Amino acid sequence: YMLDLQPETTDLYCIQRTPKIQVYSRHPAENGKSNFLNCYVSGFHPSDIEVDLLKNGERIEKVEHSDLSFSKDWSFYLLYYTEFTPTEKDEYACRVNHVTLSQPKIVKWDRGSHSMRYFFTSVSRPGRGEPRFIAVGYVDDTQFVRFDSDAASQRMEPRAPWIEQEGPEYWDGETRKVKAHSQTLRVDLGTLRGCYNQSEAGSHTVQRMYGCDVGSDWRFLRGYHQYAYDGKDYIALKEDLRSWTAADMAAQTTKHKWEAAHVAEQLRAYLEGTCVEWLRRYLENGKETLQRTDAPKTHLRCWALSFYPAEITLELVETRPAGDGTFQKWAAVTCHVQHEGLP
Amino acid sequence: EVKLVESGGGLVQPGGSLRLSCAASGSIFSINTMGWYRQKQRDLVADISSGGSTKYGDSVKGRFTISRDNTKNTVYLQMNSLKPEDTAVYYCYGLSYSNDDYWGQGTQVTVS
Repeated sequence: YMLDLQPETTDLYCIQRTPKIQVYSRHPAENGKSNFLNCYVSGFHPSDIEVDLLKNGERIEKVEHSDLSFSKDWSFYLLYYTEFTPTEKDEYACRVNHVTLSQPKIVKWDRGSHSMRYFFTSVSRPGRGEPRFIAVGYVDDTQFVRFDSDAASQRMEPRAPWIEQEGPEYWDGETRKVKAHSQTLRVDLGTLRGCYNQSEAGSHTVQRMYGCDVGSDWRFLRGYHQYAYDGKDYIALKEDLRSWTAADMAAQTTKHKWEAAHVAEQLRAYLEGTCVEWLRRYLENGKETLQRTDAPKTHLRCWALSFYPAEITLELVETRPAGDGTFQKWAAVTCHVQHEGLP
Repeated sequence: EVKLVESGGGLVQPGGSLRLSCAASGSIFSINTMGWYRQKQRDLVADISSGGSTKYGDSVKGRFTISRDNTKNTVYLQMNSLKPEDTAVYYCYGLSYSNDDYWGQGTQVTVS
């Protein structure tokens, strides 16, 4: 359940990172057994990236990918995947191209607290049309809704089984609100271009994130509402949800207009009230999925596989999604393990 | 191990054409996909597998055509309707059947 504010409420008035790449299978590799080949890219900025899955020196045709999301430091991450049956001879790899790379990089395949978060990304495409807008919603480490301006439906779409229950009134409202979020970010891109005296031909990125945390008693803990321009902090709500943090003089002008209009009070009402109310509904409707704990199957490199949630403690490689709701991790040098699903 | 011999670049007037060629050395069982990128980063122009599966960059679709002579492990890039924005160094590349990439020195292409 997204924020529902009027158009003029969140309108603005006034560092490239190279991707980390991981290639792996969802399950342990077994000849003749259907599996999924994954290429997890993360920690990169800007969002434009070209990812290919290679089989025996040629591109794999039907490759799907996850919806664009980003981490607390505003860097993006994506999962590229495809179904495959590995055999003895076949060799697989991932090729990644990005503005930070002088040439495409190839990586071979070596064979009870809760939260609700919404992530919004809008990237300007001068001349090539309206900005590319992608919105995703999370409950804990599970994506459940999405919106892509380039997709055909022009609707908010389900990405979890427990959200498909919701009726047309729900989807109409979320579709209406996410389109308003997009309209806000499009205007903000044009506004921010002028405030920084930037050329109309350059591509720029606007990012918005907000959500709420609850404890094991499902009572409100903390709320967030943050905003970034080109991967850098612009304006954010402080932990108390009544005052703002601005980065530079352009964001300080926005801060004053929002303080006079009492924008923080409207966001506080959503984050402390509406956000927790629908998070509780989601945790109930998806209890079989969201309230489960999956213990890590364990097997100097320490392995941990097929666990949920992603929080875990073990060269340390980033925790990665398996593509089926579970996660993976390994660490290289006794090995210490800590997870919520294991006594 | 693998050597990529490039040829076919140079100067051309707007609307003119050019045919790049890239020949791979070594055994024919050593290179699968062959193609071109063009110049910080380099962008995909066109490539083709041994079986003939082609892929084109968005900014050259319709104008550029890649083809292959499997009997000689050599690919050709027919560049039609060239524009000043096509001016770049075009780098030939090849992928082994174990996903090892090989890169040529590149050929400058300039459009008046």
